[PDB]
Amino acid sequence: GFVFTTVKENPITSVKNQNRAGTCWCYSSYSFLESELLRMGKGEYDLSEMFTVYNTYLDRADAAVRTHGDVSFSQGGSFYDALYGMETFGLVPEEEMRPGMMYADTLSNHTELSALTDAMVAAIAKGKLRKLQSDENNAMLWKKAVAAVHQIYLGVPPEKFTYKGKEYTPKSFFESTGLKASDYVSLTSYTHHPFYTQFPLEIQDNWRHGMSYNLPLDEFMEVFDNAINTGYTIAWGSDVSESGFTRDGVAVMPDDEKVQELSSDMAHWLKLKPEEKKLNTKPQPQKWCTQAERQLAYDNYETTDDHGMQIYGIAKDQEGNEYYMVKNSWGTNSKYNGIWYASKAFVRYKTMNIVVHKDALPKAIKAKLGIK
Amino acid sequence: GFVFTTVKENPITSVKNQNRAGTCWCYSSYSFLESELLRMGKGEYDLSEMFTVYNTYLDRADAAVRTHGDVSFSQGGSFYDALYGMETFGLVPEEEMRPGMMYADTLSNHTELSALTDAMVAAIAKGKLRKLQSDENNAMLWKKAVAAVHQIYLGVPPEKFTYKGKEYTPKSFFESTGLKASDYVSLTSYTHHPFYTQFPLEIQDNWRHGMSYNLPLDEFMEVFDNAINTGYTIAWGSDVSESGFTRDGVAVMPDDEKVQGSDMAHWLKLEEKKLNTKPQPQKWCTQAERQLAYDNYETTDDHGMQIYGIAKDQEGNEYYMVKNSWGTNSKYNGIWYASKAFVRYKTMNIVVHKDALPKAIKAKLGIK
Amino acid sequence: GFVFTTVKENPITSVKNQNRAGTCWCYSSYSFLESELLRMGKGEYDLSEMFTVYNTYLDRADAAVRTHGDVSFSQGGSFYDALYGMETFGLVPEEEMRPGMMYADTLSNHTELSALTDAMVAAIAKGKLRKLQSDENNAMLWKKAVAAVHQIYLGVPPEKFTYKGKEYTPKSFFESTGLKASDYVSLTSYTHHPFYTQFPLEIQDNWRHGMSYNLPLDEFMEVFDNAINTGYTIAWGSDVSESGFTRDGVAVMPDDEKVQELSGSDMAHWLKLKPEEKKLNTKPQPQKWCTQAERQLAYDNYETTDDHGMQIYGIAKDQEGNEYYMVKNSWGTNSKYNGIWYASKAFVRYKTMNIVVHKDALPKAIKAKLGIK
Amino acid sequence: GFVFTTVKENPITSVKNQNRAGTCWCYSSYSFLESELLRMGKGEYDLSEMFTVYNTYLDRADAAVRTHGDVSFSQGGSFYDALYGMETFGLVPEEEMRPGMMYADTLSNHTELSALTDAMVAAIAKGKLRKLQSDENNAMLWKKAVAAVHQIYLGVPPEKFTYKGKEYTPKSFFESTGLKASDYVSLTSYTHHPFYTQFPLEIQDNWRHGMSYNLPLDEFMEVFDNAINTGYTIAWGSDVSESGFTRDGVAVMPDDEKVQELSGSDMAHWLKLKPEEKKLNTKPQPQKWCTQAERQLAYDNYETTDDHGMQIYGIAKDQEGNEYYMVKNSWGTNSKYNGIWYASKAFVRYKTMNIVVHKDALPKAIKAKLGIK
Amino acid sequence: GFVFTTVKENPITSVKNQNRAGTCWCYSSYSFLESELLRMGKGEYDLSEMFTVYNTYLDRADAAVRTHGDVSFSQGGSFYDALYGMETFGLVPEEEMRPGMMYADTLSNHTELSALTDAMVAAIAKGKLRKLQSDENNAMLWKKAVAAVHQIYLGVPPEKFTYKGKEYTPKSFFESTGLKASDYVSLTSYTHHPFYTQFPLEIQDNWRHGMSYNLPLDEFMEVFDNAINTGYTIAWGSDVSESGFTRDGVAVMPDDEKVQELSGSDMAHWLKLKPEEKKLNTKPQPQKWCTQAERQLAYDNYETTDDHGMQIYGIAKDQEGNEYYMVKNSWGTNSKYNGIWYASKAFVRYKTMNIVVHKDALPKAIKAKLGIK
Ligand SMILES: *CC(=O)[C@H](CCCNC(=N)N)NC(=O)CN
Ligand SMILES: *CC(=O)[C@H](CCCNC(=N)N)NC(=O)CN
Ligand SMILES: *CC(=O)[C@H](CCCNC(=N)N)NC(=O)CN
Ligand SMILES: *CC(=O)[C@H](CCCNC(=N)N)NC(=O)CN
Ligand SMILES: *CC(=O)[C@H](CCCNC(=N)N)NC(=O)CN
Ligand SMILES: [K+]
Ligand SMILES: [K+]
Ligand SMILES: [K+]
Ligand SMILES: [K+]
Ligand SMILES: [K+]
Ligand SMILES: [K+]
Ligand SMILES: [K+]
Ligand SMILES: [K+]
Ligand SMILES: [K+]
Ligand SMILES: [K+]
Repeated sequence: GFVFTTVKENPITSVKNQNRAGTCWCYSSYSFLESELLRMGKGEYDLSEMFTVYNTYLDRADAAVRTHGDVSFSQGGSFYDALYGMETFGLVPEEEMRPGMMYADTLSNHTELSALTDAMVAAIAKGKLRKLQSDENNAMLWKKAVAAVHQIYLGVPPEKFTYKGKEYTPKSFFESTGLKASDYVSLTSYTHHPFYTQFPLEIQDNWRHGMSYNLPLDEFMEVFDNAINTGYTIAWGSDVSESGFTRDGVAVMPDDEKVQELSSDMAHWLKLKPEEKKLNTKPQPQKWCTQAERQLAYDNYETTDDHGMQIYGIAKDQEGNEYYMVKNSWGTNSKYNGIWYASKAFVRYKTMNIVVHKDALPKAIKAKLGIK
Repeated sequence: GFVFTTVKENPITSVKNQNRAGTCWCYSSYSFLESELLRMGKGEYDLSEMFTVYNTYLDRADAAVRTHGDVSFSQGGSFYDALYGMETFGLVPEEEMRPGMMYADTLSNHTELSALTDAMVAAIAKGKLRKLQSDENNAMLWKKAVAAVHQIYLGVPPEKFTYKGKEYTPKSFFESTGLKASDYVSLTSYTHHPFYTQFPLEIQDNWRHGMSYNLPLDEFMEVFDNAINTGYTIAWGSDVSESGFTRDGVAVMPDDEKVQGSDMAHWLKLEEKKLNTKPQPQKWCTQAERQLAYDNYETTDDHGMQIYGIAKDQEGNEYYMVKNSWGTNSKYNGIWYASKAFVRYKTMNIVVHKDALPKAIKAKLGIK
Repeated sequence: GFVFTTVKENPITSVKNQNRAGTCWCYSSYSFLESELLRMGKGEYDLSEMFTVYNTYLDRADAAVRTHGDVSFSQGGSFYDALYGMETFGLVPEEEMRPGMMYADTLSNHTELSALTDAMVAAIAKGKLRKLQSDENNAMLWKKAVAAVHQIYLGVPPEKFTYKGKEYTPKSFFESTGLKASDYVSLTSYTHHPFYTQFPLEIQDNWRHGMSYNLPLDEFMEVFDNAINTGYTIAWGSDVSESGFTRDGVAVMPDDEKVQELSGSDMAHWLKLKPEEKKLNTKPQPQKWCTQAERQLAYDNYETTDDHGMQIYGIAKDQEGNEYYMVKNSWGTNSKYNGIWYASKAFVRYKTMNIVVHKDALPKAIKAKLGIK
Repeated sequence: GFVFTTVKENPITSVKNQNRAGTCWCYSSYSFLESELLRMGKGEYDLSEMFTVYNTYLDRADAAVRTHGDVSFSQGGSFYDALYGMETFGLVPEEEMRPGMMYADTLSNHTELSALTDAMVAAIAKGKLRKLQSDENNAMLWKKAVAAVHQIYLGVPPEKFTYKGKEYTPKSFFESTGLKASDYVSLTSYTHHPFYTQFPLEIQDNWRHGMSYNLPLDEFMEVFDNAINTGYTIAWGSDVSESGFTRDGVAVMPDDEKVQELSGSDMAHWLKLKPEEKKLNTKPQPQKWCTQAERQLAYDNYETTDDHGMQIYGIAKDQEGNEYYMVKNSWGTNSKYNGIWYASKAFVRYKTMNIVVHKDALPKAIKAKLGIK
Repeated sequence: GFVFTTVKENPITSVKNQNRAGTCWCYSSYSFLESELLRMGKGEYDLSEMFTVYNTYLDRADAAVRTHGDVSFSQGGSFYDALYGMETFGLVPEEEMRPGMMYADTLSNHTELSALTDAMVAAIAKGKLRKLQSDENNAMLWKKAVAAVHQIYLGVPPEKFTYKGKEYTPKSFFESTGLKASDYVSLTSYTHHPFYTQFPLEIQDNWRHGMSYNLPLDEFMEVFDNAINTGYTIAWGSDVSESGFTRDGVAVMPDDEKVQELSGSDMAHWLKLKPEEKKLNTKPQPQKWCTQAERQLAYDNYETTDDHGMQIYGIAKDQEGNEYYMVKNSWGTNSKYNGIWYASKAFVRYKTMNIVVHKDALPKAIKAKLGIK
């Protein structure tokens, strides 16, 4: 089995549960922003994902209609959706818009909401309508309909609310946190664009076309360690549709060839049970990908924008392999109570993009990117 | 051409315009009920079709979901939808829910509303959802969604309103009119059910399964003349997808063989035959010929109108005076002249007041 | 009828014919770039649209696959596709890749090419494949397949060629022209984004997400006249799906109410009248001058769409003094004005999606508000 | 368990692996033709299936387009595809076109190739195109596209190559083998056509409409034994979608009623016993010996379909004396008998679609009834 | 206009009317066979197309099911369907199974029949059924269903009937005519197969895969004249989806370029004329004479398809001396020439798919090249 030893970890809030909704982009973004508020001495917060999820879906519906269905309308999103959201829509506390409150639950189940809203947006964006209807103030009626249905399943967004004795608006509550979207940068590492430049990742949930700074793979991984070692956390967008990512709290990238030599020869090893191979159950030699191997997986669909999480610490196993400590959003009913251990080889290979505070960047990388 | 002379006509209200919506079932029903209020001495009314159209669509959406998509969800309806509606939802005046007020118009355009609501109802009724969501009061969330979207395109139904100095609710306003749904009967004429019995017509817009009394074709047509001659009007549901039904205010059933100076080989390769422009010999259908057209899709539940009078042409042919709901931009300002032969052949069903029925027919149907 | 008188127009090349392909974005871009070369004293050029169209489709196929089918794969494009293309792929003269040369024609017919490549891109982008195949050099095989099929219908791109005695590559030929993509800016006018900022237009053929500067409508229209009056031309991307845009060389925006008032007919007889008798698009009529909000509504409700790309190169007036922009289309010369269109300023104000001009065509005050040095 | 003893078997080449491609028709045909070359004293050969697979798919795409989609375009084929192929295209050694060489593999994976080419052929054969494009030499452009995509995934067919010191073309290399397609006949056994006549089997992969001689079922089975006993092998096209065809190297046709009686349990208790305790396909059991009508019903009601192509090369017996045919499969050697299957004579009698043998493998009397010299 | 003068014509029966059914293949085949019976001194016959149509559709449904939907199930057919039909099913006179008798008509309207049977065959051939049901005699139940529905719309086929005082069966009535399918050959002219060989045309309605002899185009046309001049008629399967094939009884192949050269207008004045003004199909014009390659291109690129079946029975000339073939159509007599068409020799040379003639209609030299006794 695995025996992990924490090397360094930074403060995080409690593990949340997105339940039956594709809102990991918002839950991980808020785990990140809440750790940012803790680091900035602002205290512990519990931000409402349903508020940002609600406003993001309305903008995504508008994008689908403007592009006549090219922008897909689904539940996913990005870290930039939350950074854009707090500046544009603001923030509200968790108590003002809880998950499941409209259908007598305490956890999200957006299957019916999507079934209706996907059908509505498609009837407009991909239909035969030549002129969409509007009221005397040139307000579109279909936007009212999509907003009305979203409010029925997610709740009504508060215009004013009281939090710890003071009255706020979503905008004024965001201002009280002191957060600035300009303090955060998105980073990635690919070769189909020149290094040290900005490009929008060609993924479906990046329909806002948010930019990311492009770094070489080795410098990309240094930002991870530099952020954790200097007290920062990382918003981690990664591929999790791999055999190494298990339900038992670990994400590893084992070298299948090296494990076969330490065992049975190559012929007998290839007919040993998965329980007998122990590829994802014990510390194994990791495969350290090159920049080209990382690019191939992104080109050939083996690395997709699957899941958003938060990296907040570094740990080691009994054999000395290094891991990143990951805060998931699937509740606490797992081996490590909602915490995952992702090996550095896995993160190097399957990371789509990350968001960190600017001051988490090493001085040399800041200069190469032109960030003051 | 045609030269029509009114033989008798009964009071009607102004010609309305359903415009770009399949809501003729409600517009013709209200033309009928407004003539009924005039006949009963209640004065002139302008009832809101959009109020009943709104509530009918919510019930039709529920019917589609309960039957998992068997009941089709579309814009059409029946005279019974209005009779059931006034008893269940009530009535409001036209001013309280006008057509097009939500998209800066004065006439209906429900194409976008249908595009949205058809997609929503289908996602529930014909989708893969195994458990529909509900709130703490067991109210369905999808019904809230479908109702909210209808209100955005049709308007909010009034809970209270003031009409001619008095405050009303939709229910109390209906009660002030004195209308009773039990005073009205639906009549049809087909042979796939026994005569003088009741059966629900097997048509898509009769999803409420309203009953109709079955009469022989000759006795069926006697109700038409007796109703007009005793001062009543008729809610007329008929097939209008015929070559004889023209946009120029006439509906005729000409005998193609009898009209044929051109030989048969020249006639079958000839608008030039002046078939719908002058008085022609009519095809007087038998009961079996009427039944075949209903069985083979040639007679379908197309359109709802109001018959309010009888007229003659220059040659003495009898016509029924029809009040359509397509506005007044036609040859007779929204009025149609339907020959008795056309009505005999293409009528789906009619609704009249009980007292418009002859006494002998009333007894055969068992109507007190 | 119409009688037009040129007020001022700037030099253009011959009218081209895109024929049966949705490549107006490239033909108008090159009509624009060729006028830029004439203005810069470089002479007359005939740049190959098929070269840029070929390389653009390979990038669009890649965009469709990376976004798993979100980016639609179709024939359209944008002015930025050509501006990006000349910097990335270069330029070749018309003779090196002519339209229709592969199927024994002289004009484009890309219907069969699209039928195949649309089916190919969809099989990859929207299929069930879990791992796309690659060779020993990590090159994707599907990109080789899509590139090979495009070459069979469009031709092989030249690596080297000789033009007027000198040997070139596509890159070195572009460098010999002196064109710079940084000299050109995209402009638009909408209110769903703040004025004097940059945003990518939310249209399907802008899959590269090229930015456009947002201007108020009146300052936006000032760029048109200042560009023409100072000797520049305009790459004009506009909606042409209007009743006022006719096949007879005019694009007008008539006020239906004012024309109805100045005729004996009333509202009832007019709404059931013969369009030949309304003379709405056949003689000078009072124009409908849209507000900023009316322009925004048409873009919001699908009445203003990214339909067609053309070139504005002059200003003209009719017999009544109404001003028009002179438009060079790419539908050949078999029209009333030999491939030239006259679009009234009211039509351009209402139906323009975006334009591309040289930076120096901007008035100095507008340059300052946009932060363009 | 099963214990097999060879009665007679004829020389075969090594077991191949078709991997993730529906190319069993070509791998079995080449196992058959290679045994023919050994029998004819020509030595051991390793013919390239990918060469014949490449050329066959181009002909199948042409057939699909000519019939506007009636001929399905899929990976399958028939023994006649290979016999026709060697006469028309020729033969090349394995080294000149290996499987997987284009996507850095050593075994075939044609899933992506099919995804593209199925989409391309359907866009032409089942689309709305009214006139397909052609070049100056009347060569169809879509055929160029389908060929180019196949070469990207399968490799370039060699025009010339050197094999064991001699230079060949695909045609001249085929001529050096001495093989003749006229030496081989297709045989089947059905009643919806008269016996001792020729008819093309009404199966999808027989889009070339190759003929088969129709024999009574008993005389059909006599050809099997006579071919093996006189030193010939058989190209065996058969249904393998049966419970009796197992992954453990056996293909049996057990009589469910007799096996139930042979166990102590009655009809009720037997029908609620687990399959491990049923032992239907794990030990020798009484076989179901079908009639001609029972064989016809299974072909008529979809229970016998053209699933798989293999090679029968020997006869074996089990511990109880039951006779089996020794089958060379093309799924590699990672099975109980290293890629070899044992198919009981009852299974072969029941589930055989058709066979191909050399003319001289036919008994003289059967050869006379068919009119074969 | 056209003024035609008959050069020679052979006896034919009355013009029939297929009405709303795709049964031209059977009506033209029986017009052909009836002229053969007149030529052989057997008298005039009126054979029932609905009898052969009924039995052909049952076989085509079986073909669709056996090929799991590859063979399309539609109303069309071929001349070989009737030649095969009379040998297999026999012949009955028109009176025993008339068109429309089942739905109170006198002419065919098979739209509803097709709607039902297309859905039935597709539910079997392209469905998910793994085992089709059969009765105690191994007869397929779906074949009973498809046959029952065909009888409801077409009528019950007679087992016995009385004709001119004698009682017949469908088989014995066919024998009384003396017709032999072996007396007739199918001919075509294409280059994707070797000349003077037999191949089945790759067309959807040739699902029986009937063979045709391949002739060079010039020798192919010699059979036309030799058959007519020696007293025979021709079963003519041709493409009729051309601008030259008009509803006014003519089928021409005018050279658009050559007519403009003899026209008074220039190239620019001609390409801007009204169709009625450019008199392409209304007056005798110079014809376009195709090469063998041009004929092949039209078959390859979908411009020549197996559209219509007719009968050629004579040769005629126009006022200017151009040669035409006299064609007996099956669209009734309500046309300019009462159901007769005049097809120029250039049209027949270009748009003919295949023909069927009696063996003795072939020239002696051509008969020898094909190896026909
Ligand atoms: C991690 C998560 O919950 C969402 C799931 C979205 C699923 N949507 C579709 N498959 N169409 N993932 C993301 O938001 C990734 N950015
Ligand atoms: C009254 C009216 O106009 C409708 C037309 C709409 C029909 N559309 C559909 N059924 N989908 N006709 C009726 O309501 C017939 N009673
Ligand atoms: C004007 C032109 O040729 C293209 C046509 C695009 C057609 N697109 C589709 N049929 N899906 N228009 C543009 O490129 C506009 N940017
Ligand atoms: C045995 C083999 O590899 C092929 C598989 C063809 C599968 N085809 C489709 N799923 N469409 N089988 C044959 O070639 C049978 N003759
Ligand atoms: C000439 C004729 O009647 C048929 C047309 C039927 C074809 N219809 C469809 N394929 N849907 N033509 C032929 O039979 C030519 N073989
Ligand atoms: K929270
Ligand atoms: K993955
Ligand atoms: K009203
Ligand atoms: K009708
Ligand atoms: K050019
Ligand atoms: K438009
Ligand atoms: K091999
Ligand atoms: K089977
Ligand atoms: K006949
Ligand atoms: K044609």
